[PDB]
Amino acid sequence: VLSEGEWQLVLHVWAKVEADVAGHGQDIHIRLYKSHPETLEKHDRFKHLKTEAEMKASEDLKKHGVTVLTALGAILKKKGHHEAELKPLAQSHATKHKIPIKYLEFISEAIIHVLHSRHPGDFGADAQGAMNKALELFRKDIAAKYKELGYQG
Ligand code: HEM
Repeated sequence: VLSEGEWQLVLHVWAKVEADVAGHGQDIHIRLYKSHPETLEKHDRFKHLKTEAEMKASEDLKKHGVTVLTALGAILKKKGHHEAELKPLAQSHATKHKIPIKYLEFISEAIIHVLHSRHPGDFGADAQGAMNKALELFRKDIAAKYKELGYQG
């Protein structure tokens, strides 16, 4: 659905994410929890992290962010051909964690915010539009997998 040029813009900025996955992941989660506080309630082990410095120093949160972004990067590198990578994520997020698609919108907003904050010269309007399209495709396809598992979130 994305053009090849759009995928190239997505993967160009993703290579910059991969220079510091941990740091990008922490900034994305800090942004997510600040912008949309309801999302932190899904994480029991992160609730005692009350300040930004605590969140940055938390190995548990840091490792979680790398897990999250690694999964997302592997999906993005498939350029839409991602059923195999996407199914297990849908399974856990639909049936165990119970993450509504709206929360996937919230973290998508945080990803775009952090990428622009860190890489404005590599993340202008066309690259933002390409990343938005890629994350829209991800959210569309994961919502279809949610429903196949019986989850309407
Ligand atoms: C880009 C979107 C996301 C990706 C790629 C992603 C990926 C992952 C991965 C790979 C795991 C570990 C294996 C698993 O349990 O599935 C995970 C765990 C988890 N995710 Fe997500 N996730 C995303 C968004 C979210 C959002 C928005 C929330 C909640 C607001 C969330 C909540 C959780 C929870 C609660 C766990 C279990 C963490 C633990 O106990 O250590 N995820 N996620």
